[PDB]
Amino acid sequence: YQDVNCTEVPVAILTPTWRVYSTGSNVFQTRAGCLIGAEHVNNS
Amino acid sequence: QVQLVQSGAEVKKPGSSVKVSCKASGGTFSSYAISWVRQAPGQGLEWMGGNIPIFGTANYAQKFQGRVTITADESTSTAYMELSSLRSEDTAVYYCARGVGYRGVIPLNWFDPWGQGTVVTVSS
Amino acid sequence: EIVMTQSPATLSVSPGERATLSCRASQSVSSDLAWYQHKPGQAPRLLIYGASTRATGIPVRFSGSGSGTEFTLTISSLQSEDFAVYYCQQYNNWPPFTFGGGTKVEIKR
Amino acid sequence: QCVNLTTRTQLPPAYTNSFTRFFSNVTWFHAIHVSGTNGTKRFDNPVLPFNDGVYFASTEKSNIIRGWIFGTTLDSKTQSLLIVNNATNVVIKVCEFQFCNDPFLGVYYHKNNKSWMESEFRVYSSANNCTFEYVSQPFLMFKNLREFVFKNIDGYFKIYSKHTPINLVRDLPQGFSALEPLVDLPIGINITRFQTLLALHRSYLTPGDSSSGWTAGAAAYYVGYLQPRTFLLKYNENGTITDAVDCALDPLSETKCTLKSFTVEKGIYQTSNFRVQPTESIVRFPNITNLCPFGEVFNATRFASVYAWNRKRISNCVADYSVLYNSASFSTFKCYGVSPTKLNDLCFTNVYADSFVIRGDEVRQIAPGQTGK
Amino acid sequence: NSASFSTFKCYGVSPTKLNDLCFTNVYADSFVIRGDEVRQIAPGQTGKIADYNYKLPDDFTGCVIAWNSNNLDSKGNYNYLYRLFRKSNLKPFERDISTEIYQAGSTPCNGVEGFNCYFPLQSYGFQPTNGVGYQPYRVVVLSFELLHAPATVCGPKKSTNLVKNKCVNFNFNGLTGTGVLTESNKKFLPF
Ligand SMILES: *[C@@H]1O[C@H](CO)[C@@H](O)[C@H](O)[C@H]1NC(C)=O
Ligand SMILES: *[C@@H]1O[C@H](CO)[C@@H](O)[C@H](O)[C@H]1NC(C)=O
Repeated sequence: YQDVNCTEVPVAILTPTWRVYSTGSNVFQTRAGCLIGAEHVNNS
Repeated sequence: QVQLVQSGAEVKKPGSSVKVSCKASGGTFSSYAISWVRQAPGQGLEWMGGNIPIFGTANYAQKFQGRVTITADESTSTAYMELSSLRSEDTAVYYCARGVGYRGVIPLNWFDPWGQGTVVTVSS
Repeated sequence: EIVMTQSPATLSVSPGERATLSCRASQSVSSDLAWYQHKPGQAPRLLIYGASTRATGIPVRFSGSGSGTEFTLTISSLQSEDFAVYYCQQYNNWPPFTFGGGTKVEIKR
Repeated sequence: QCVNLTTRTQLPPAYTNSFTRFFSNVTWFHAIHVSGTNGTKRFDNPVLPFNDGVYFASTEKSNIIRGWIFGTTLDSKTQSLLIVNNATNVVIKVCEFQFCNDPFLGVYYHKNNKSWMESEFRVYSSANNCTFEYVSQPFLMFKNLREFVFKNIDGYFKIYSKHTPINLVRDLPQGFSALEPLVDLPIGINITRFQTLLALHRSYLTPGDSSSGWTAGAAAYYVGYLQPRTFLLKYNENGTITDAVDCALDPLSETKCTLKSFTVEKGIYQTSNFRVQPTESIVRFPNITNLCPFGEVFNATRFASVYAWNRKRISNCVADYSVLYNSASFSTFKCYGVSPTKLNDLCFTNVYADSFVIRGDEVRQIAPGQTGK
Repeated sequence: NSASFSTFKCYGVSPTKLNDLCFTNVYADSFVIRGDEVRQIAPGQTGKIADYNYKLPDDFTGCVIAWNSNNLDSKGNYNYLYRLFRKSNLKPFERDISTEIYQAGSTPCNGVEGFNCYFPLQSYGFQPTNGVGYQPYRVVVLSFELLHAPATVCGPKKSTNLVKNKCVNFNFNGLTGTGVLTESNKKFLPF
């Protein structure tokens, strides 16, 4: 999501399948938003 | 070799409720379907209703809803019928028929193999 | 609510003769009819079920016949103890069941 | 000949999972609950909500289900759609009727015999002025199952059919098919929550084992109910349908929906947009301070005559119409062109007030188009 | 062709093309309004009947036929009733029959026309003594769509034999186009 601060993405859009992509430990914050379903690896 | 035992004669005052129970022993009580038939002087035989054999429910009849309630217990193998709202013509003798054996699918209104008969009278 | 009637109201048959009972209904009662015998001081006892097959253990004197809405009951042997009140019940529905007026078996004299 | 069997306790959840027939939950009403190893079965087909479209499944190897009924509560108050199965015919009886709570059909183990099997269906106690007349070819012919989808859009009930012989699966484990051809029956109805209809073709007078010794019931009807999705389906050669890809099943399928294609190349894609919606609705105005001087026209010491009626002008203030209308003191209020519920949103330049004294018979003459004293 | 109709105005389609189109469905409505109330029948009008009793969609396809009926509805007649208002504004084409009165204040009147409660049934006044604009009019409204099931309903014209390998104006269920009619080996479906 783009420029949200991501604290409102569960309510930004419903579907129970989409509920997995809204709340959980798989949330990481970027400067462009937050990427859901990604793990922040320290490698590059 | 199937025998049916009904409750004894009782006298109920007006405005009260009386429960009549018929017990079946020595036969397939679970596969039986009890019914209620009352005969009074000055009129022909009347059937208040019966229990469905296949499904099982208090299938009432016309002009009988809200007056007679019938419940059947599989464990006790006894059916009790309760006139509540108790008038003079309601006093009769009730008969029980559990072995419904003349009909198609879901036999009802057996009018056969009647019980001993319980006498109920209403008086002040 | 079907309507059924039983005729005659009173029948006087001497012992050892044949007693005939006629039954009728307002609907098709070819395979839906109930015959029972009742006595004073006791509950009614079934005699013929379906107007075509006799109950097990019943006397062989009692018999039934007829087709459609009309049914005929005939007794080959007449007995004093067998003389009682007989009625026909309508079973067109499953609901409400409407029994007939009934008949009184009298002794001819 | 109507019998009641509504005394039963069905499963509370009654939930089953379907993979793709997307990936939603369909009710699993059973209507056959044997109480242990010995007991009497209970039949229960309660009226389920329509929810703007319903999909029903048969899953019967002996054609236990003989159609469906639909409409309002069916108490001789509104038209109700009907569908029944004859020997070799199709019956549609969409009309007004007041039948029993539990519909039933007639079955007495019609085996190979001299055609003396008695049957009687009790599903229509009464019949009003019918408005349906249509007969179609009946459908009667290692597993056997079928399904149909009904949808009323007030112009035509575009029904479906799933006569394909689904087998080698417990109950719809993975359905790689999509077919919905059926004859439409255009009628004008206001069909409310509908209900099913089953035939009790399980009674046998010569069973080897007691307590429902037959092979199966089998009134296992699956109903499930619908949603206004926008699933994208692609055509197929010979006019069939290959598969069905939804636009809101999961984020991956939304990419296929916005790209108008099935395959997706590796990369990033934009599908739609998100926006949080407002929760309340607020309207603000400056504070109400300078009320109109209405005391001079409601508590005047003296009034005027007919020919010398006084004129009162009220302006440059605020007039609360709610307190004046909700006073519980007047008995006559009639006018044309405006309504009390529309007085809350309207403004005029000036308001004129007049008062006078009239007689008992001089009250009905104040109306345009009438003459009097 | 008949000149017995004094009110024939519709904007959805043109009357001259009614013999060259197929409707696939026809809806006929019957109701009685006043002489000056004929302006309220066109879709999207300002007033009372068009917004509170009979609301027509903005995208409408159909024609309205109206004619004078003063010689059959004038005695006056009090069998023409209509409701005035209700709770709020809802979606068009809602039908309900009830004798429930309308309450707008705070006192919950139950079937009594007391304080702030009135009897919803109101009747018009039709008499021969009234002038133009108050005569009773019988208005019949026709409507139809285009995108539905197979038509099976078309105009009075008769079919023409097919010709192939020639640019002709084909007419299949009411659509007009120019093209070449050729045999196709595609296997369609029975619906
Ligand atoms: C990356 O290294 C930092 C060092 O402080 C650590 O806090 C963080 O948890 C690491 N992230 C991983 C291992 O994913
Ligand atoms: C389409 O139909 C043709 C002829 O009817 C057949 O040969 C072909 O296999 C069909 N294709 C499919 C995918 O069923």
